[PDB]
Amino acid sequence: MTDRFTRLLGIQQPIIQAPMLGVSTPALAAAVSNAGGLGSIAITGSAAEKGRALIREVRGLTDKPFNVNLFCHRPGQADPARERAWLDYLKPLFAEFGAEPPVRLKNIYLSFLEDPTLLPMLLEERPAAVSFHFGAPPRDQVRALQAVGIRVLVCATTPEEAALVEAAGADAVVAQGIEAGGHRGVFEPERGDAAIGTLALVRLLAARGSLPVVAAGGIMDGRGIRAALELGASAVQMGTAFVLCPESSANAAYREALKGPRAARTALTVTMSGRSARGLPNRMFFDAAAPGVPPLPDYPFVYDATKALQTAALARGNHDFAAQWAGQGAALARELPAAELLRTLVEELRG
Amino acid sequence: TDRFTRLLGIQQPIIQAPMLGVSTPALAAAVSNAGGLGSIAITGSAAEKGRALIREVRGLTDKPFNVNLFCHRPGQADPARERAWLDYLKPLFAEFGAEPPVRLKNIYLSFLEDPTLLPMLLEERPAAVSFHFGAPPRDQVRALQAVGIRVLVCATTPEEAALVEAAGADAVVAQGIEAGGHRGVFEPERGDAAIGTLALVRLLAARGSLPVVAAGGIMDGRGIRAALELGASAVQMGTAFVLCPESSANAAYREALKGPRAARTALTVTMSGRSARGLPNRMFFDAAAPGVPPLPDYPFVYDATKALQTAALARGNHDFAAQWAGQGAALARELPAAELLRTLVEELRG
Ligand SMILES: Cc1cc2nc3c(=O)[nH]c(=O)nc-3n(C[C@H](O)[C@H](O)[C@H](O)COP(=O)(O)O)c2cc1C
Ligand SMILES: Cc1cc2nc3c(=O)[nH]c(=O)nc-3n(C[C@H](O)[C@H](O)[C@H](O)COP(=O)(O)O)c2cc1C
Repeated sequence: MTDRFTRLLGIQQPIIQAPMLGVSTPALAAAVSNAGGLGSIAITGSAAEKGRALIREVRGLTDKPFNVNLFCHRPGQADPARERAWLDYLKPLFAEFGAEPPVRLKNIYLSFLEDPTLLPMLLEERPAAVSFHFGAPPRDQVRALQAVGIRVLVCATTPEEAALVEAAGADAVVAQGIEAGGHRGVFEPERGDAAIGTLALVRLLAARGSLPVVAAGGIMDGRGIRAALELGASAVQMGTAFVLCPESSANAAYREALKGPRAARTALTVTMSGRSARGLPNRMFFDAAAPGVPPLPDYPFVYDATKALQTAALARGNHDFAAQWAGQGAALARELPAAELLRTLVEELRG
Repeated sequence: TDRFTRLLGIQQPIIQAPMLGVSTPALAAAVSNAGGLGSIAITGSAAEKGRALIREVRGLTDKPFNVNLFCHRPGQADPARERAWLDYLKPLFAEFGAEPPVRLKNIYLSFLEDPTLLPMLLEERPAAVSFHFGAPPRDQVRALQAVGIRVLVCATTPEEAALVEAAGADAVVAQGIEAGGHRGVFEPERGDAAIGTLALVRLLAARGSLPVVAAGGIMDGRGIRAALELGASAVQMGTAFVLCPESSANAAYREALKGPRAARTALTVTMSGRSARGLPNRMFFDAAAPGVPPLPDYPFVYDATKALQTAALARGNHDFAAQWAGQGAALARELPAAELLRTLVEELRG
């Protein structure tokens, strides 16, 4: 086994439990870090002070390194006319549940690039690792984090995005293949999505690049981890494998969805949030290019609209609109305390 | 594992993929003589011409080889749809001073619609017969197995791997999204799950009955080792053999795959009517874009494209060529096929 990543992070095992906004928790992160991996939390969507309190919660439960994740998308551009047309299109769905769409949509997830309170807070709290999704911060901000001993990780979905992660000065690249659950890390989705599978992406980044590569997407057991290291990865990041952990904040309907037959087929959708994301298809996965569908508002305003519909639906016992993200290996998902899943993966990695 | 090797009577768990228009009897023999499983594709040829190709392979090797056929839902003619398609293409043909064919032909008969292929295979008896786009009716997998032939079927999903199993094929070729050339989806009007090799191979090895041949993105022995770790019994590699001098890739295609265009592949349905992965060019356009008419069936669309390729090529223009390649294309190497095979085996052990 290579120590290129474990050395870097000061951990025992080359396994990262994916940050998963709405699913990871301080209990989940601490569990994995205490078992010898790198546990993770996502803090986007919170005030800096509330992210601070979440970082301190994890520190309260583990003395080991953990990872704090922030979204670094292009800041969403409000478009009130486009947003009104979208809301009008969604009216019949709200009406099914005796609800009306919201009157206005909000930028619910501020990017690291538009919230200047986040960097100073992280320079104070100094978690072991800070990770970025959807883009890379400027090199001088990455270096400010490293000057205080924080390791910086950034997700890339292509070699061209991996070149940008290198130019930002990150410590490692998270190579997110098509198999991955949740939002695709594509930097500029208006330019398309190469939709490179994990087996090819990890090989290309390890064969033709020199930052340490963390493989992310479809990995559910030790055979998958061993395959990723054979491709040249220095570590793995696994999200869907940790969703059934009892430490996770997945709800009962999501656990049921993932343990059941729907796990056999995932799909990508832009209509849930405004950005391409993979999960178990439902009534929120519709064809945005069908006749009569108006133009999609920007991320994350579309997600604000969806969350109000999810609220209205859940207020009538209906879970057909929920965000139940999941990777293409979802049918191999197991339910176990995170620290024992972690140890099971290690035994399988070495078995 | 030697699940697969013993079964096929070969030394090495490496299949050089059948690639219509790229694989040749010389390529297949080189790989078979070096210890893997060489392959040829015979769809699109009369049964007698297929027989002549099998005999060409046997002229160069007496080791096991694989003979591939397309098992797609047979194409359905729709004259008005075809006429509007050819109309839309008209200005392209015009740029090279030609115009479209008047009608379009079912240039590639599925195994399902050409009753002469099965009799022809029962006599010639290659070691393996493989099918793409679908699983043949079960009695026939039986009929080939009856006479000593191993039957392989490509699938792109666990659901399609079921349909292969019930068919009692001997092995399933698990084709990930990384794969070059035409996607093996059975029923594309029904959608495309577009599953990556890493997930598909693990799913089929953990949940299915058959030896799994991993296909898509594998370019070196590390990729081979990875596939075996995921539970595959062997690999099938197409893009890695395209640069072999034994292939029938033309010079333009070789230069395209060696150059910077290998950094990015894409899927198109506008080249043939079915989703296929290669180096994008002027045949890779958005079929849903304003002004583009409904697409005709596979393989009729390919018939129109071949016509336009013939016309561009007469003017020395290669921008409409079919230059298929997988997502590992940037790792392509140019070696004699047997030397590639030896290098892969070395890497698989190192
Ligand atoms: C439920 C879920 C939520 C996700 N949310 C985020 C997140 O908040 N931030 C992030 O960096 N990645 C997120 N991801 C993606 C993961 O970081 C990682 O790319 C992905 O889980 C890997 O694929 P796998 O799920 O097949 O393991 C999400 C993934 C899932 C499954
Ligand atoms: C140039 C080329 C032509 C292809 N044509 C066919 C074909 O005729 N028959 C078939 O079963 N598969 C065909 N394929 C698909 C391969 O069998 C296989 O799934 C693919 O090569 C695997 O990915 P790789 O190219 O990344 O190795 C072809 C692929 C390539 C690259």
